[PDB]
Amino acid sequence: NVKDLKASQRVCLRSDSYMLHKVLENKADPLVSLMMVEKVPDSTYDMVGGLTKQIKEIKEVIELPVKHPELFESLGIAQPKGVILYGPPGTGKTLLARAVAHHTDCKFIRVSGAELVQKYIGEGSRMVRELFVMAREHAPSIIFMDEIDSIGSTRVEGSGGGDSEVQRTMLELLNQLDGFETSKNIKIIMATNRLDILDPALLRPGRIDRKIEFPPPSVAARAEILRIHSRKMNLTRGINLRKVAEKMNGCSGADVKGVCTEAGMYALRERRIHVTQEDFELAVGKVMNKNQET
Amino acid sequence: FVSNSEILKPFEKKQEEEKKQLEEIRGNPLSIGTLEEIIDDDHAIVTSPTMPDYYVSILSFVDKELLEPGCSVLLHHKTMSIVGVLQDDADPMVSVMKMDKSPTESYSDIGGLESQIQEIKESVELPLTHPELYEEMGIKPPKGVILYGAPGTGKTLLAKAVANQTSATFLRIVGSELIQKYLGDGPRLCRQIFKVAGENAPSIVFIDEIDAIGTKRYDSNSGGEREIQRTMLELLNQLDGFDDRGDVKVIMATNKIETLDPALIRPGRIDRKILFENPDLSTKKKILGIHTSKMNLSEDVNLETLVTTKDDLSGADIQAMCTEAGLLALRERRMQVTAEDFKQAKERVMKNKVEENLEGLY
Amino acid sequence: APSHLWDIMGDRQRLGEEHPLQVARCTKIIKKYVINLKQIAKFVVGLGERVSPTDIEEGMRVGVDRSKYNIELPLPPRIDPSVTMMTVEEKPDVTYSDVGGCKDQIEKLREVVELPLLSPERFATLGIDPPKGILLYGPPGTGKTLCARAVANRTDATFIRVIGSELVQKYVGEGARMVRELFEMARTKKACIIFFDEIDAVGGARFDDGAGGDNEVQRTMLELITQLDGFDPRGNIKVMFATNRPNTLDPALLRPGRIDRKVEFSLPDLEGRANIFRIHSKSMSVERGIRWELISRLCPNSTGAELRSVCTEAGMFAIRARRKVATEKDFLKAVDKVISGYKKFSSTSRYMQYN
Amino acid sequence: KRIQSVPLVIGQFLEPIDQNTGIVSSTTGMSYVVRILSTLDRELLKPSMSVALHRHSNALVDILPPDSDSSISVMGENEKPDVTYADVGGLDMQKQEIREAVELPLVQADLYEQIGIDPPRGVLLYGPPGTGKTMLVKAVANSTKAAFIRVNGSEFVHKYLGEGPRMVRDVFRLARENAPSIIFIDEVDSIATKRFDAQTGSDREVQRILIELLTQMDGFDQSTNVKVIMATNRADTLDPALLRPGRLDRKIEFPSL
Amino acid sequence: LVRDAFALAKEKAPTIIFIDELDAIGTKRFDSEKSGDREVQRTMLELLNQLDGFSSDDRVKVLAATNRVDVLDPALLRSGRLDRKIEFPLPSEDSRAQILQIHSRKMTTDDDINWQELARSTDEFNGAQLKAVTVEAGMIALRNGQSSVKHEDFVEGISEVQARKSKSVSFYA
Amino acid sequence: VGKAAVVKTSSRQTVFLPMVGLVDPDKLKPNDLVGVNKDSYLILDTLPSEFDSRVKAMEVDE
Amino acid sequence: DAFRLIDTGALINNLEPRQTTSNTGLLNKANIQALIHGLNRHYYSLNIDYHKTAKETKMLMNLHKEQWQSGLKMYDYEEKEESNLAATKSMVKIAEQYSKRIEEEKELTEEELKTRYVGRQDPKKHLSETADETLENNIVSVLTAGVNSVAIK
Amino acid sequence: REMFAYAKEHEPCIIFMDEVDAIGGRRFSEGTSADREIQRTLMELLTQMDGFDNLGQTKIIMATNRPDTLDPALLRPGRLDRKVEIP
Repeated sequence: NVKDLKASQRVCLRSDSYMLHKVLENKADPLVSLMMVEKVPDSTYDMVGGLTKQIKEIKEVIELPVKHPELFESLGIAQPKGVILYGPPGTGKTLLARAVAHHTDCKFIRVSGAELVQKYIGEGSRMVRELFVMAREHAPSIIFMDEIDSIGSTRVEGSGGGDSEVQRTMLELLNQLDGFETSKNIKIIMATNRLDILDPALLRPGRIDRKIEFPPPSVAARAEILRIHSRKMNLTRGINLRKVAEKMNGCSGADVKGVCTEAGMYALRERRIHVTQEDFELAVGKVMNKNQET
Repeated sequence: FVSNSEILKPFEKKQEEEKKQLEEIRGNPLSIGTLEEIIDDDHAIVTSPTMPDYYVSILSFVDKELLEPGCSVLLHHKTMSIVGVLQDDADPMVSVMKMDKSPTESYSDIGGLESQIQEIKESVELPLTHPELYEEMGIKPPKGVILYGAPGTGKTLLAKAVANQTSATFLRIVGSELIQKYLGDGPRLCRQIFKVAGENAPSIVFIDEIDAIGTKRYDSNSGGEREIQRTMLELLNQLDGFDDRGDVKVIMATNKIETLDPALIRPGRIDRKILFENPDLSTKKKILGIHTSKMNLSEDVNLETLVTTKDDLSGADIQAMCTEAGLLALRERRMQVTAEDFKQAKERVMKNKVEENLEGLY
Repeated sequence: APSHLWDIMGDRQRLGEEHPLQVARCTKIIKKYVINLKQIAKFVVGLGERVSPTDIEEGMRVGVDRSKYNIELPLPPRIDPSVTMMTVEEKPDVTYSDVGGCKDQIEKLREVVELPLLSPERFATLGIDPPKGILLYGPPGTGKTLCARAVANRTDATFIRVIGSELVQKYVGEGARMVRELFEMARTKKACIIFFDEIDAVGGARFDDGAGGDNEVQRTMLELITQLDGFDPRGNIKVMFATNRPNTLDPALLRPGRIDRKVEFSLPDLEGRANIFRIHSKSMSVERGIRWELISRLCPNSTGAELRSVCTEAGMFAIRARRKVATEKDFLKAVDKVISGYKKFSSTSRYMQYN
Repeated sequence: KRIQSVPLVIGQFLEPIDQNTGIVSSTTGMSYVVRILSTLDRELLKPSMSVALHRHSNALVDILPPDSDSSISVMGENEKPDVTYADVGGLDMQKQEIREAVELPLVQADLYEQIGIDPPRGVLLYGPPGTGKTMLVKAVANSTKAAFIRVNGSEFVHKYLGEGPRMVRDVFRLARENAPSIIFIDEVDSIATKRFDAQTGSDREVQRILIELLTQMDGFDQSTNVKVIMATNRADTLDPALLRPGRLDRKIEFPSL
Repeated sequence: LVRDAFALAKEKAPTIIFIDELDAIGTKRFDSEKSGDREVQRTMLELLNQLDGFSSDDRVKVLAATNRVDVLDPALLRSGRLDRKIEFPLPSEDSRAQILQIHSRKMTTDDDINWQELARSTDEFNGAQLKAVTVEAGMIALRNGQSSVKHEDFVEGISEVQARKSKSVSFYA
Repeated sequence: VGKAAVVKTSSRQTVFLPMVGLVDPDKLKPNDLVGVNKDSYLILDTLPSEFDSRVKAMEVDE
Repeated sequence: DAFRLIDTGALINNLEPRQTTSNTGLLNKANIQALIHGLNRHYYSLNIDYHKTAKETKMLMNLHKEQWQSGLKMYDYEEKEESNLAATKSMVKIAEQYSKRIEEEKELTEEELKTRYVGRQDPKKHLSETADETLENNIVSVLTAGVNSVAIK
Repeated sequence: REMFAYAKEHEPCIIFMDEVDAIGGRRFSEGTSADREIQRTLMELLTQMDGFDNLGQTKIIMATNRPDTLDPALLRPGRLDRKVEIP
């Protein structure tokens, strides 16, 4: 019967009389060209070192009202619209957004600009607001804007162009959920390199109620980042984790794993599965040259 | 007994016989298509998404008044006959994005504009809800209003509360979505918005944050210098190219209407100019009392102190200090927010972005 | 309701195979007809049973049978035009007497447009050529389109509305097709009216350097001029060009051969602005004994858009000021409101003329 | 079993639905939902596995062997022993990063398992137009005597739309099936773009090629045998999603100046 | 289109091809922004290739009509494409007198009009501006109820503002 | 080898056929549009004095 | 498929469902499945059966039953082996690997008395696939030995 | 791909190109108006010279009004080795 039929359901259409047979499956979550939606990601707090001071900050700011929506509602504080984290690019701040959705059982959704330009009739302006309408069907997850910052694998650290136009466009729609549905399940977390990327319009940041500063990588910060990924094999405790981080100058979180790759590079030439103290001095010397080159 | 047997019995029997005749029309050999043109001979040419050509007659239940070019009719697989008129197949899928039915808004959050609120009510809310006002006196109601002022005054919230009283569909338009650059395409999207408003006739047309391209300010969608001419003049050609007495009311709003084309203003359609100003200290207690109604305040916290501290602030800045002061006590797990959090919130939010003029005393 | 009035004929015109013809266009006529299908397939057929040898013409859609190709019924040409099918309206709103006052703009248009259509034999005595095109630009806000719709009412024929942004399409080269769609219906439907709206977005001379992607705009007028005056002087209906930027147009567009009668709207004087309040005095509420000539004298020279706003705003004072009808006191308040209050933008007032 | 015999239709598996029932994609361009022959099983096939179909009913019959079109099918050695790496010198700066992201995993794949470091799956070649080359890339396959597959960027799009994504899955698949291979794609910039994809739209979709390049790249490159090499030009526009560590790692620019 | 245009010059050898607005198709557009268009120059290369092909038997002669010489492809002129460059300046006194007389042959006048005086009343008018003289001359006698068009109707019809007249500009004096 | 003509249908399908006696090899031209059968796709009708077509806009005015 | 005109099939014409195999059309599937019940016109009731005489019976048995082996005897045995000489030694060796390679994959699921690799259909996969392989080896063993046997010095 | 495929069976001879102003452009994206099919034409011409097939016997004659409109990848050595001016 038609009572069990609904939209976005793959069914079996007879090839003889052209009639409906039965229901096969539903429509997959990814749509259009590439749709990346990750529910309960693999990013945790134990895999990200040195940000413990910053992790405690984003836990009571971002994660706290999202995991417990009844706090700000009972205490009389309005629901936070969005939170931006500014700091040095390339440190992998996107992994922090994936860690919040992991503990809150939310979905990690990226907004890509490659699909903002597509060939359709009447849907050209929809793709900007499509990810906002679809997010209502993705449950109260957290939306992260893709390609707004450089984690070291990407480009375009920031701009005052259409990249910042889509940011304030989706945040403006947050007041619509309170006007029509009278409930706002959507919260957007973003990361930029500088504060000038945002558009100084609509005086005061009513769209972003919390501005969190990202600490630059330091000796004590990169020490815990290394130790997580440092050991794929035998290591010794005679080497200092702070001495290795002291040699790195301005190396972001992604560049710390470069030392881990160079730690096994010299061990691969000798076909040795152990790393002695002579390899640590040679590993840091190659990374300092690779960071300054290109 | 006598009437029920000669009415209810043949009615239910005839409806079952009409469905049996649909097997040769609406039966399994059924397809769709796109209507092109109609001729007085009761024949038309319809093209399906597979791009065929079908020239056939017109069946029952539908006349030619409902058949319009560009719509989607219903076809047949074998006899290939046109069944009847139908709506857009799968629909445009535009339901609630910039439009809705009855948004929830009140006059408390927009308070302080009451001097300029009576201007938009008499020109919009009064003629739409009470049409007998201008009909008995014969006067012509204002066909539109223009909105100008500093942001944060509740520009969108001003017309949002009026839409709830009119009990009609409230349309909105983004300034950046019409100037989108594909190839041209600027004027093409503008016609589709006003065309939907003509069929159902909501009698409400509003545009939020008119931008287009003043100078650049875009990357992905630019449009060049030719987009400025085809966009800003397209909104003019809607009021200038059609004469609608009592139905379509176009309302335009943005931050600055001075840099806009004086032709885009279209004088004589908009007879009312509404200016926006920040609310005074008398109306701040109404907005502050709503957000603090569910908030736990200490004994040393006074509502009259926070209002006096606020100087040249918008409506969102009142709830911002309550949000900032609420998060300070939430991190420390406190029931009643201490007065120290309110003091640190009103002082910090006051000066954040621009502390100094950076040069001279001005 | 008419369920059974149709299916009775369903055993002849439906069950049998006649109508399901494949629509296709004929190319060469040998008197063998070479016809190209919409699927890009070519073939040759002859005449039909009821087909006349003079009906089939070159460049015309001819429906052929899908199984065994044969000519059965001819079809009207140019099935591709779609958007232009919605440009035809009927029974407009603004009448001939809705234009405030009687001035030279009304008398000059009716003689070059309404006169040859209503009385085609008047100019045939002298054996002259009536002007094909006209010119209406003027400053905005003067009711330019209000005077153009007054002519369409007296004509009682097909009115073609052409928007300046309609010529520019989303495909390169499609703009040239949109021009031929306008002049093709002129031969199909005789004695109609076409009206251009804001040709400044298309019409103009942009020269060459400085853009590199704007050459698509100038190619539309060069086709529009060819379709207007080509190698063959083909034309019937009158043509109306209207835009708010006359100085930025093509300097050749203002030359004779297309537009003959040139009528530019001017700011109404004390005598011109007096009839604006008189035509609006029949509407709304006017107190007995009020002289509108004194109200128009206090108002300086401005566009007609602000003149109609005075009578409209005058009725708005009665609600706030607690008045029954519109009095003289509320008329003076409209002078400080509609004029003195709006002196910040919201007007042209010799703003856009050349630059 | 002998009813179908020779008259079979080439097809490719898509997704499983029901027991002995699955949907496939025929080379004709019409996807039908049919059943699976009782002698076969859903576990005996793969999502990228090719199957045989009936002429009319297009029912699944037999599982095709690991072979397909892939434009011109190359076994990996055609007149390869010609030029060596010594013919073009001065590449020691560039070749040092190539040998560690190509030659080493092609010979001994257990060295990367002992170091616990993820070896780079893909390889890119940067630099302005006119880089020459077409020597060292072939020289690696010549010196190691391994399999080599060369598919140009314009060869991924078949004359039919639906065949495009079916041929892309076959390029990465044929390399892993028989022997360690090397996938070379010359001028792939016509597919991978930065937010201009399909030149602000073209034809109908045209994006079916880029979807399979991103999806199939993560599915393969496991045993650390086949590697992907793509040489492009400088448009100053590149796909950051391809550059993510979970897909492609090695990025090598030509030592200009 | 261009390929099939000269294809009809094969079956029928002595034909005539006319191209209106030669400036409509051509450009350079390399250095500056937008990278040109190339949806135009395609059909321009056909004009160069076809005239250098089986054509140029001097039965293919084409009449090229354009507005100005300013914007054009410098490669459009060759001994195998276009030879004689025919300039069309504004008609002279005796040239305008004969043009104005022909357009008035279908009208009704008193034969008192001397076109030698009207030829000097017309100052640098093209062929289209001369045709508008006889059109407006008939409209003046039509609105006034005149049975014939006298010599004063031609002078009144020519006179109109246009130009720089009705100056709101300063200076003058 | 033998004389044989290869035809390419307007549906983009290549059909091989032996030399038909109704036409001559000198009359048959490559890349030419000739009348073909709907079923056998054999060459029957000759060239109707037109290479391809006039496309859309063409003036036959004398 | 044949055709029989029913003329008027409305009421009281004649009874088709008598002769043989009538009342077909179960559900929507009949033949091509598009005809279903009504078929062409008023249910012409397609039925076709064949027949064979005494001469046609002995003709087909001596000509074509499955394949034609008649007319010559010892060539079909030798030529099948001669063309397969290099193939038989190869096919015995090639199929020898694929026989155990299947036995070395699915069979390892069921080993102990309890569950280890969770075999479900795996023990039945290698049984049915290698059932004919063990049979074909015994067939070619007798054919290769039989042709070279039977006298011929 | 055709002209270089027929060059082996029909002998290398000479292949001629007549007035190509199009494929040699960088073609920044305005939407390109369906001309993306021309982009793969340029890619095929560039990969052919650098292809592993045997070449050098077949001569490619490419004439144009001005050289700058041609692809700078072609003008550089490795593909077009001969620039002959006719002043």
